[PDB]
Amino acid sequence: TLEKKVRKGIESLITELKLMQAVLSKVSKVPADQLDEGVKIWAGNVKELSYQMEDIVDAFMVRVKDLHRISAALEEVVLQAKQLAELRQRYEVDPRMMALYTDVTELVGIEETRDKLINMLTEGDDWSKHPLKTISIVGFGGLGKTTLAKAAYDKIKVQFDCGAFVSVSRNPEMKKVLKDILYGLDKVKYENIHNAARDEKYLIDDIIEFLNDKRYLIVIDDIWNEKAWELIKCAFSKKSPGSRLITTTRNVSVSEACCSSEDDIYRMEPLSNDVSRTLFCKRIFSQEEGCPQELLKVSEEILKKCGGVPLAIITIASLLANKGHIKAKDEWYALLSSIGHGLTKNRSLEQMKKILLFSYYDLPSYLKPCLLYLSIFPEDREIRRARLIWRWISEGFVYSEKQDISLYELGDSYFNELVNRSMIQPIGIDDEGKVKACRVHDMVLDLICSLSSEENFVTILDDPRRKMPNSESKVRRLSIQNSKIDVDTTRMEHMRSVTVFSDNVVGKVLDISRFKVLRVLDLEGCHVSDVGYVGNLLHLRYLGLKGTHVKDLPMEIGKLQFLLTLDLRGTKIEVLPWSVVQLRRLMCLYVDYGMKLPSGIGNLTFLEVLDDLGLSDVDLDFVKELGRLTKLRVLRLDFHGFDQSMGKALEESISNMYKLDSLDVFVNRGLINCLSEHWVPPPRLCRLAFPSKRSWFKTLPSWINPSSLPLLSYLDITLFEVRSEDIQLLGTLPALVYLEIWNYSVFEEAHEVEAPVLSSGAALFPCATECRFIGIGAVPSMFPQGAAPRLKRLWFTFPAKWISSENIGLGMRHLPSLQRVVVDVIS
Amino acid sequence: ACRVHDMVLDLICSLSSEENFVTILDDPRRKMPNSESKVRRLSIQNSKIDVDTTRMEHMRSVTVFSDNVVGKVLDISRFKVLRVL
Ligand SMILES: Nc1ncnc2c1ncn2[C@@H]1O[C@H](COP(=O)(O)OP(=O)(O)OP(=O)(O)O)[C@@H](O)[C@H]1O
Repeated sequence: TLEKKVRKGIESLITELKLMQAVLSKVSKVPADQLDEGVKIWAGNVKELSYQMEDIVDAFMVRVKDLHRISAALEEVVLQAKQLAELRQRYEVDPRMMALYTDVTELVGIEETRDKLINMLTEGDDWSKHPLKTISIVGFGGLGKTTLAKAAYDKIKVQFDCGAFVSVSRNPEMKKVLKDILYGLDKVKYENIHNAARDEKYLIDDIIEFLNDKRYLIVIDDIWNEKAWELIKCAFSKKSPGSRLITTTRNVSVSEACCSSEDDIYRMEPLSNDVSRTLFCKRIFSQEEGCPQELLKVSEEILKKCGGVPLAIITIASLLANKGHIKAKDEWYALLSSIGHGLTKNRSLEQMKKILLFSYYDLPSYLKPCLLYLSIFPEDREIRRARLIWRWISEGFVYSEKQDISLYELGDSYFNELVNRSMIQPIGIDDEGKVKACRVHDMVLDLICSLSSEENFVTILDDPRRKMPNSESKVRRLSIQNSKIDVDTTRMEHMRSVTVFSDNVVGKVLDISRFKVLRVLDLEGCHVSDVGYVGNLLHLRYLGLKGTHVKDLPMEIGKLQFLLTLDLRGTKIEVLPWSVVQLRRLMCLYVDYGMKLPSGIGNLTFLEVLDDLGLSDVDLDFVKELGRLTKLRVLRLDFHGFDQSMGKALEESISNMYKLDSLDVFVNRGLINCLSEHWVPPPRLCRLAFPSKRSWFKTLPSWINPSSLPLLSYLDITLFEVRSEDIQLLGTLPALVYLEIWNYSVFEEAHEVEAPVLSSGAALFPCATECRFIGIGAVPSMFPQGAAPRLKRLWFTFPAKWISSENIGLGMRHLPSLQRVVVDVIS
Repeated sequence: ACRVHDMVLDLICSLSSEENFVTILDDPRRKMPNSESKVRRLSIQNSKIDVDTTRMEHMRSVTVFSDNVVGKVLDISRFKVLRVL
């Protein structure tokens, strides 16, 4: 009766939201320069309305007395929708092109990189019969990728018969690009080629016929969306030895679409600190950098933030010298402090923010929110990608309608797409075999931070800014920072997410239970233990509590039916409440082994990754429950006290799952009496690690064969003895990028390290970048250099008794960078 | 009789399943629409477990392909409107 109308209004509401997101995605494509300002006001309002409507829908869906308030909110939200509708109806050249015409004798540091590039493509010009090859140059924003190409072009030009410098935009017109290529080749025969409009085809044929029996060196720069370039490639398809191509792009994933070989892809790096200092002083100062002596420290600090981008340095140098160091120690501090909050809103600096925002506008949808989510975290720190992915999934930015996806691999794809688009620097490798953490450039950071503050996406509280937007009623995301002063909490009822960064101001001054709705709650790095009110929260999806001094967890947490993640690492809790099996949806569960897991985990069927499961004092039904839930991807094992046929039971129980890709078992000073040689492994595995070293295997497992688990790229294996046939058996494994084997008997007993011999096969190492051998003598002369084309490091034991022997006749340079190696020699 | 190319077939299958023209129950798929309310045409196939018939009241047509699961799990008589059977 009463509920029927609200149920039949919810679908109308969701359809309305779909149209609203459609139009919002449409308007956000064009840059805010060709967009009339009235439409911008309207779009902002429609965004706020979308927030309100989606909050209503989520409230209803989680809740189902509340029907009365929900219905009232429904009709009034319909009221604002209509009112805004009639209120709206009532009223109705490339910045980086000029940089190309810059003086040659102003570039600093071009010659070394330019000479390296010329000899890495012109090395075959001597005996100019090598087939044509292409060189891609990859970078982000402005790192002279275009300038360097022109510097190389202007030097080696007299030794080719043709040549053209042609550019491609974000959305090229293919006819224009090909006409430009034609016009540059000969300006006399094809003088008015831009007037003639034949088709995409006949002019490609014109190029092909014109490029008969010549060496050209055509350079094509700023290629986005490789689908564009695969049309140009058909212009260069006839064999033409002695001719080459140069390609530049800000998208690394389109470079392997070129030249088909990693050796030709030219990653290029920022300037060094010395060269950056020289360029910075050359623009501002007259002739000597030692004259001021008092803003030198400010100079190096401000130079550190740019890092090595000739762009940021050039813009800062211009802005900081209006007329000979207009002022010192005050405006330089102003520019140091203005990074992060407001430096972008300035003068003659906009000419470089367009060049940066090209990338951001190039993104598809569903990636703009993910990129903007970076504005939450502080300036200079590493962000763990797992935290990003889980926060994204809980926020709602990751979804699809394909049902063959787990929703986490999708987030990883989004992260990788952001990485390859040259917007995040990935560093480190975590235990999952993927990127550990990530960081963003400062000017990209403050740029997107201002862009987010332009709408109500994110609210940031800093001492340098000390500004709080005029409308406190409508705030969704809040990120508290070192500011522990303005902690107002009055008028945030619909509060989307909240986080605290290394601040004791949490708890004592700020209250959380006031927030009726709250999607995520991130609090890692605090030292507060009063969390018992989470039962009152109902829509909470993320609960991060890593290293938070929380003593105990409230029992009534089982009501939190909608939940996704639960991080409890680094805490002092030791027991989990029993009402955790009542909870239904989870995908990750970060629990240290010191904690005790109550029985009933078989209820949690949706689990996708479980970390550091401590198996101590467990009975068999609980052991076999683990194979019931067939959705885990990553699992971690450590134990000390059930080494029985219980081990065999769970050893065959793990095979019941088929979604695994990484595993590891931890046990100290013990043989692995769990794995039997007769057991099929999961069809998918990637890591299969074994962190403990005081444990061992009697023999190498037989089930590790090239037949099964052929996708391995990680071993971390240890065993008691060693046989010269195990290495040959292991080499036939397809990828095995990473290897690590330990000889327990050698480093525990008086065992003379023998020399295993590679009998069968020829190379056995198509790509094994890292190979580590402990307690095993691996001379570099297991095979000639054509065995492991990719091998950067090698570790082995070398007895001193083989120094006078003839079997260690090494000294040759193998194919990869096999020149920095130290061996622990034993007398 | 007539025969259809295989990839044209599944191409048509996706092109028709993007809207609610027809609905297919297959073991390799085990994929169902979240809008269990709006289903018009049913094509039951080798799948004989996911034979749900809760909320399909606007059923234009049904078909069964050499499956003994017909009837014993699914009821036809409840479909108030039916074009073809
Ligand atoms: N090594 C350098 N020394 C001095 N100035 C430089 C150097 N490299 C680039 N610049 C200046 O910085 C800007 C670099 O332009 P760049 O060639 O980076 O564009 P790009 O690499 O194609 O990047 P984008 O993706 O922005 O087009 C230009 O103003 C250029 O003159």
